[PDB]
Amino acid sequence: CSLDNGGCDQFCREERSEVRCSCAHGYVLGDDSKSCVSTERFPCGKFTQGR
Amino acid sequence: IVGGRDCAEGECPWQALLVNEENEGFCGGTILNEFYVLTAAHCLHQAKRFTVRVGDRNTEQEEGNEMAHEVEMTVKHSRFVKETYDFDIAVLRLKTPIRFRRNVAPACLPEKDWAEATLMTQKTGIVSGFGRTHEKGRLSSTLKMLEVPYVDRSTCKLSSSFTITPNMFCAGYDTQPEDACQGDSGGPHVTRFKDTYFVTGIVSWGEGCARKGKFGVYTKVSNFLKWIDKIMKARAGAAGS
Amino acid sequence: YNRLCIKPRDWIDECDSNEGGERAYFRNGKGGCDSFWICPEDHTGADYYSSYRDCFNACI
Repeated sequence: CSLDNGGCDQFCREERSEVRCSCAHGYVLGDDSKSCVSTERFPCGKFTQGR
Repeated sequence: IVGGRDCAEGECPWQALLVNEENEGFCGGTILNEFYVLTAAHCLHQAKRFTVRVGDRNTEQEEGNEMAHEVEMTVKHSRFVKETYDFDIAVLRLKTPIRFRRNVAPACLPEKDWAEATLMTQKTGIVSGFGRTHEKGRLSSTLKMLEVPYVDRSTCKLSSSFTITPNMFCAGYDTQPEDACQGDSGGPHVTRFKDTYFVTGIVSWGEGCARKGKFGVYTKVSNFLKWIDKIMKARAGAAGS
Repeated sequence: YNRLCIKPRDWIDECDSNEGGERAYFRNGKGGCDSFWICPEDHTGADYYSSYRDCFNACI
């Protein structure tokens, strides 16, 4: 993990050698293993309006 | 909050003013989800009704946007040592869920290791509330945000008269004029990591406000994670702790 | 927040400045502040409220 946290949009773990990124509640990771897509409409740790 | 700007629209949507038996606020919380507000367990001692107004930004102007909820259940971590302010936490359930909207969205809870390593090694955190705008001076009828730097444990130990316990971290300014304050207890400490903000603390306590040589002390939520979540499904009795 | 406003039970302190009690005004039972003569042994050493004015405006 550590340098640029791990290529992932939020969480990261060291799984034997590799970094196993995950996401917070209601974010689904991307087919990368890195991004966490917003599942809700107003989700956790986001603030503002539209666009 | 002594110092630091008012919060604009958008800004602090994971706040909660725990209001009382008539219409004054006395402590703060974080929206964790649409049924539970997070707060400091010492707050539950200055109230009778703790009517949760979620949506309120600038008190005075008590016009439509806000919404008071009442509570269905409060839980204080059993180990909360009362004039110790240790394990100073409560998640409380509400009867009426939160339809998030403008100025209402939840704040994310981290997971313990990424939290110490990545998040709490960041320079600053954001704390908010309507509490006192100076120590010997009264309450902001405005939700204010203060960006505040994490201090080092070793340093803020010396600085206190009271015991900083494993469960605590301080943050703020020493000489600079800005701190958390009276009636901000419970209100959120969030850390953004690249546009997700996470909850790193609860506002716990202080010796006065914006004090000299003195930093503000918060409840380290990393250390509190599984507790929150246990309670997250079985509310009621405090359990194990 | 302000931990200077309390120590909430009554500690035991009939300690004169002869004994080394500090006078402090902790808030009393709603309305306003008290006056207590904080015994040496019990003294945490916190910068407590010297007075009624600046203790009431501070803690009430």
